[PDB]
Amino acid sequence: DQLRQEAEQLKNQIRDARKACADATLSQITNNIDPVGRIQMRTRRTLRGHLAKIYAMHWGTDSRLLVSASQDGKLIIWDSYTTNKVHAIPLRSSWVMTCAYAPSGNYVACGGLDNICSIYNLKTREGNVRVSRELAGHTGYLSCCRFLDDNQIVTSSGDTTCALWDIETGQQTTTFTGHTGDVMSLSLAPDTRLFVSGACDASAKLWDVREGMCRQTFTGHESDINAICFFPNGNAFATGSDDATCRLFDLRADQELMTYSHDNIICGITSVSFSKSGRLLLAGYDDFNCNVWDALKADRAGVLAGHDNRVSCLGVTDDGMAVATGSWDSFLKIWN
Amino acid sequence: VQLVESGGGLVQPGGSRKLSCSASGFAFSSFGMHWVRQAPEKGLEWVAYISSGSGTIYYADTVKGRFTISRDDPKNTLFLQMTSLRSEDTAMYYCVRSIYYYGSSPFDFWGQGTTLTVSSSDIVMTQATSSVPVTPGESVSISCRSSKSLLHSNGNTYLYWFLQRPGQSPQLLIYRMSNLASGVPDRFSGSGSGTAFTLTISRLEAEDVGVYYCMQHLEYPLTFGAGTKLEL
Amino acid sequence: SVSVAFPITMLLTGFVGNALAMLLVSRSYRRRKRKKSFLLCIGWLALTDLVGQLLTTPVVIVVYLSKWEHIDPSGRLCTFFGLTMTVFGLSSLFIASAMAVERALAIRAPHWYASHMKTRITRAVLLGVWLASLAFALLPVLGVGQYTVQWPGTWCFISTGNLFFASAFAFLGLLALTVTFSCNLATIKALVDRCRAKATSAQWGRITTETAIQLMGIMLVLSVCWSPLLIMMLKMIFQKECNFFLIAVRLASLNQILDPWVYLLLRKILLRKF
Amino acid sequence: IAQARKLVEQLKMEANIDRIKVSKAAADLMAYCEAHAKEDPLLTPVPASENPF
Amino acid sequence: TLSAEDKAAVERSKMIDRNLREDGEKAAREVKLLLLGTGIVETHFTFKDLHFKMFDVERKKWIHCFEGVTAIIFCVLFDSICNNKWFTDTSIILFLNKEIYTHFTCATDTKNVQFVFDAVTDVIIKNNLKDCGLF
Repeated sequence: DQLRQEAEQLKNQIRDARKACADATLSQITNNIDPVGRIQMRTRRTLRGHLAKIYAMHWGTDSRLLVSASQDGKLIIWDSYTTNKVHAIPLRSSWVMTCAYAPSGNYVACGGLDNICSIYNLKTREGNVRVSRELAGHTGYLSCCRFLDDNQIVTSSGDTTCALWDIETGQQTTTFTGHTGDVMSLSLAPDTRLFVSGACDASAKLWDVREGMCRQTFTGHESDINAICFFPNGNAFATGSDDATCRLFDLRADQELMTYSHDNIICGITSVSFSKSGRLLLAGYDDFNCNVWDALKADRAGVLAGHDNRVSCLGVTDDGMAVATGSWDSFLKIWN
Repeated sequence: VQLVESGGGLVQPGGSRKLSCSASGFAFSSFGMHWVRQAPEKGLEWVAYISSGSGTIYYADTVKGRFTISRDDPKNTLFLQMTSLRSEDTAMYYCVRSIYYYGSSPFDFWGQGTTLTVSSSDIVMTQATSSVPVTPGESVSISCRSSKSLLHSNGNTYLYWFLQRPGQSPQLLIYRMSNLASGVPDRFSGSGSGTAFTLTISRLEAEDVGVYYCMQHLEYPLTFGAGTKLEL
Repeated sequence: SVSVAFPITMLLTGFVGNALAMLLVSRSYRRRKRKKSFLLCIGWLALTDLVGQLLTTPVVIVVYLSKWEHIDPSGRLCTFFGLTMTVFGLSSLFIASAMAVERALAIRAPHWYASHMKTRITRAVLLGVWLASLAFALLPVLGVGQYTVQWPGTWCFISTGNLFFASAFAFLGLLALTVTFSCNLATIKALVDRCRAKATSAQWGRITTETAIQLMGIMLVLSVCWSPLLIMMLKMIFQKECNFFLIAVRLASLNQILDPWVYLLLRKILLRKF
Repeated sequence: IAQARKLVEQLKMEANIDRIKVSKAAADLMAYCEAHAKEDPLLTPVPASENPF
Repeated sequence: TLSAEDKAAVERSKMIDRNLREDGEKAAREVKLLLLGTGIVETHFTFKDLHFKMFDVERKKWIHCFEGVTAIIFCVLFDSICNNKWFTDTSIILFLNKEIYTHFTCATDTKNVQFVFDAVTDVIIKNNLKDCGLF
């Protein structure tokens, strides 16, 4: 109980320090920025072939190959340019909540309620996709999954921890600690030196994969965090909550920077992604349509209406040439 | 992974013969299959092709009608029913696999070969070269020419470079512009555009001696080059 | 009795009823609910009825304004008018029967029905009927059967190949009326039998009562509307009396006008009933 | 009281950060957007000549 | 034509499309059952062509993923679960030891399995009628 007083004496000190740098707000600093204007995008391609809800999706670094996982227990590697199917990987358990496509394109990972992250080998002999490894060690639903360039995978499970594995050996080499709830979101850095995880505590922490220390910790949300993504330069990130309030934080300022709220939506947010230049902040709400926000004005710039169910996944290619979304209607659509 | 075929031997001209290839170590049902003959002293020549699941079949003009190709996925066997043999049908027959999807490497693995002996216009590719004497350690460049432009509207230049070491089936080196095949040293490099193509070898080693063939996959029938050869 | 305004009234009711049918179905087929197969089936039925009335009524009004055989020198106009009526009339029964059997199959075999049923599957089924109906319309063109203009000359009637032509149409109509009888009767019996067995709740009992009112009501209008046509066809085969035939055709058009009302319109009233 | 001991240390390292004024951060954030604005095919439509989709 | 190897690639895509449909038929001819009250445990048993797939399970976040299951089984709070916007349109089966069904367990295994099989049938009937433009 003695340490409780010290913790209170520390949290208030941190709160006061953050307020010291609070000299203005982005909504007032960039009032002279010309609005981007109405942005209209048409569904160029409509990939179909899934027979259940689509829970995850990831873009290959080449910006052409697209993976997707659904409740059918089948990953599909799409060719976005021609809508062709490159692979169809069957899964041992049809409970998948995430997927990742390796930066080099050799491997693809997935996982879910089985508490197992399976690494599949795409480019191999005999033209057959087989489970290269079966990572185990978590104690809860595997929430998110991302590949580091060195073929070492970072996972975030429902046991309130995030681990860094070694595909070659198959055992954890690091472990987040500090979250007080299920970790639902995870986002690497462009340089892969840092990453952030959002949990069911209205808190988003920052981690270092090199030595394993919690650098910052951002609060301000009122409910769980269901998605996170970095600004292209890697000095800021945006998170999506269940109270329909996307918030943009800054790493160097250690304080919330801007908020994107619209009372017309009362349902939560299920995906957040930035554009190549970082001016656009796409968001996938549960109202069955996306909302292409403005990263600097908090004013809507369009909507990607055209989904019959909620938008559960949302990703933007590396070159920014397209946007893909996958709703529970079992349909992926490439916008632009 | 082996692709071994059996059959061959002397056959009465005008008769029929059956050539079978047994595939083990890889998923046969998911691969396309090609037949390529090689006359004793002329070069490689395309024969026939059966897609994955017997979707489509293509035959060379010179052997259209009297040749049939069948595929039996459950037993992993490829059959070439040969009918009305003639003098020029004699050749060393190879079985080649090729899987077609975005970013794949078709013609990667070649069979071993069965020797078949018979007792007594649209796309042309030329290699204006012959046996080039070369010593180890010096770079070598091999030229190639195409009647048509192999570049396509989608940006893929369908040229494949094969190497046939003495006494062995040809091995895939490069399948497109600078697209090295698996298990090939970095020494080899590909380049060129349009109808002009070149293959460069850096720091040539002893094992690199052989015959280099150029093939186009832009449109059937697939046609090989003159097979430039290297002398140590 | 040679009612000049009667065809006008039928067109006004038919177009108004059909127009409402497309508006409601087209305004809710997105379902933000699913239920896509049922909406597609009823939607085309309303569209088919709308075009049928719009394709046949103009001839009737034209004759009145023309002050028929003398006005029209050739027989193409009569053949075209007869071809539309014969094919469209048969099509409505076939789609009506097709929907009825689909409901019975769902109750009897719900397991493989879900996989065997899809939005595009129904479109193919309802697409086949149109070809079948128009294939029969080609028969008079070939030479099997003839079209004759009769009292009051506002619509051609099949001459009584011609002798057997009337029998063939009667059998097709009887089969469509007969086939819907078995499936609809079987369906309602199954719910009643299932409901009684499960009793040994109140909320589910309300559904059972609703099915009887809707399913049975559909049978009543369908049977009565086309009942005289079969009798008239039977009388012609067996063999002043033309009065019944003149009004009998108008009776059939009533079902087309009332065809979407029974399936869709009654729901709106029933919504506020509780 | 292991959890409390670790928690106290956790906040200790979460408070010693060289925070910068928000004005500088916003300027840098706004500066990046304009620099790469011409390279974003979503801010401005791209002609169909070099649009893969 | 415009395609040289893409024709072969398109052929492969069509072969994958078929495999999804053929295996997609098996999923349709199946009923999933969730039991409430490491990893996830699954129990598969066939019953007259119904390959019943009965599987057993902060804690409120696991309900979005399980939505769509045919029914929920209880062996023995129930009011709150029924109105969570997820299982509102899902039947609940309760064993003693949205049409809520209660049955007293019996020593014989067949009788218990018979009751649950019937409970799955009618809920399937209700879905069919709701999708047939009747209710």
